[PDB]
Amino acid sequence: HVPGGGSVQIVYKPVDLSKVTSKCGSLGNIHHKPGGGQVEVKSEKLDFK
Amino acid sequence: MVKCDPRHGKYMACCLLYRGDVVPKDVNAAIATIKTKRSIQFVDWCPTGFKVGINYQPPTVVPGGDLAKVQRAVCMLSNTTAIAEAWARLDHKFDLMYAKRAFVHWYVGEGMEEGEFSEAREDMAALEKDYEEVGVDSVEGEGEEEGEEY
Repeated sequence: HVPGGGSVQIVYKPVDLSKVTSKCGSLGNIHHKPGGGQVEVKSEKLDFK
Repeated sequence: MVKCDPRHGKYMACCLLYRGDVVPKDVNAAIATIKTKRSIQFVDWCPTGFKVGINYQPPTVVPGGDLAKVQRAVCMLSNTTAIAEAWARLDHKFDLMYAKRAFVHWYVGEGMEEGEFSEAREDMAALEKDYEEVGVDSVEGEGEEEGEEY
């Protein structure tokens, strides 16, 4: 007989962050909205016709 | 009271619970110094940053107690990217111990599936990335401004 055991394997496994996916509201934007209307439309020059 | 340095992150917000003998104009000035005092930095998208409350009652005295009498007191509560240091620490510790599956069997004998533990890590991986998404200052100059790193 040959004594000294057979063989036994270690428990060890590789690791990864799985390309995981979540929500982001901030990622959906790069630009701001244009301004409101700064201009008068009511004014009249009061000509006596 | 959590042992991560707050200067690593920037503040998403602060709440300050003030007690007892407090004059509001002293809270005003203080937070006006702190909101310009350069060691305290806030996220680019919370220029308001603050929540107060002012209570008339101080804390009280305790027999054989460990804290002493003050005319006024303050709890703060604070949220900041600084706490990601812990996410990174579970990310560290799991990648040490669970990579060799040590102690897993005690869980598996007790109504877990190894599939949940796997999920819960991925949610944690998503959460440090969700924390890293929010702390960053806002998209600016992209496409238009000259390079800064060489």
